[PDB]
Amino acid sequence: MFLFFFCDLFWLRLLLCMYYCVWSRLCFIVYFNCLMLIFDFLLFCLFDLYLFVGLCLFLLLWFMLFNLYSLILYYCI
Amino acid sequence: DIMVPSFVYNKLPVIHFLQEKRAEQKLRRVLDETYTEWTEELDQAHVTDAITRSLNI
Ligand SMILES: CCCCCCCCCCCCCCCCCC(=O)OC[C@H](COP(=O)([O-])OCC(O)COP(=O)([O-])OC[C@@H](COC(=O)CCCCCCCCCCCCCCCCC)OC(=O)CCCCCCCCCCCCCCCCC)OC(=O)CCCCCCCCCCCCCCCCC
Ligand SMILES: CCCCCCCCCCCCCCCCCC(=O)OC[C@H](COP(=O)([O-])OCC[N+](C)(C)C)OC(=O)CCCCCCCCCCCCCCCCC
Repeated sequence: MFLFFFCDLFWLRLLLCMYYCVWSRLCFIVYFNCLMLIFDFLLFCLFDLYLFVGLCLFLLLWFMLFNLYSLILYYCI
Repeated sequence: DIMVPSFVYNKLPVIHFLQEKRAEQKLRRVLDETYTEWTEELDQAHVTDAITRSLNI
């Protein structure tokens, strides 16, 4: 069984293309703690502790496009 | 298209400030190494004295 369907983000994808064809600064992040793991100076880690930043940001963007906009009536998660 | 550009844009100001400070530091170091060297040359009085001695005076 193979079902072909689409997500409910096409208009939001269009808006992302329209409003992010040019660069813009980001200063407010839902989960800022992924960028600042170490608080005491002179401490360093040999492990790739900053690998989760990109996934974190993308997950936040995806889940925010879905959940926050779901408050609008008839919007589908 | 979205994330890396935004973080680069966020980086720009601090890097610009630090590089300006670095250039100022280079100029300051260039200035600080300048010293005027005052040379010393043989006093002509000794030359005059040797001339007198050569005369057998
Ligand atoms: C038999 C009937 C037919 C069907 C056959 C099917 C065969 C199936 C085989 C078995 C498969 C088993 C497994 C199936 C699993 C499915 C799972 C699933 O659905 O998950 C949901 C999941 C939903 O994901 P999503 O979050 O909604 O995002 C996906 C979207 O595509 C949006 O994602 P995106 O935006 O990130 O994607 C990138 C997007 C980036 O954005 C864009 O590029 C914008 C455009 C987006 C297009 C795609 C969206 C489509 C919207 C709906 C349809 C649009 C209108 C179509 C009109 C049809 C009219 C009949 O760029 C593209 O999409 C690149 C393509 C652009 C094409 C442009 C073409 C221009 C032509 C110009 C011609 C000019 C000629 C001039 C001549 C002049 C002469 C004088 O689907 C997927 O992830 C993809 C599933 C695909 C699986 C592979 C299927 C096999 C390939 C079939 C191809 C059939 C082609 C022939 C059809 C002919 C007409 C009938
Ligand atoms: C960061 C916080 C953000 C807070 C945002 C606050 C917004 C305040 C909105 C005030 C009321 C607005 C009323 C609009 C009415 C529209 C027409 C209508 O009939 O609506 C009825 C609908 C439903 O009203 P209803 O339930 O009475 O409908 C009755 C209809 N029948 C009888 C058929 C069932 O209105 C809404 O759903 C409004 C809910 C808004 C909730 C806030 C959503 C915020 C998240 C989305 C933000 C999107 C921003 C995108 C920007 C670009 C991004 C790149």
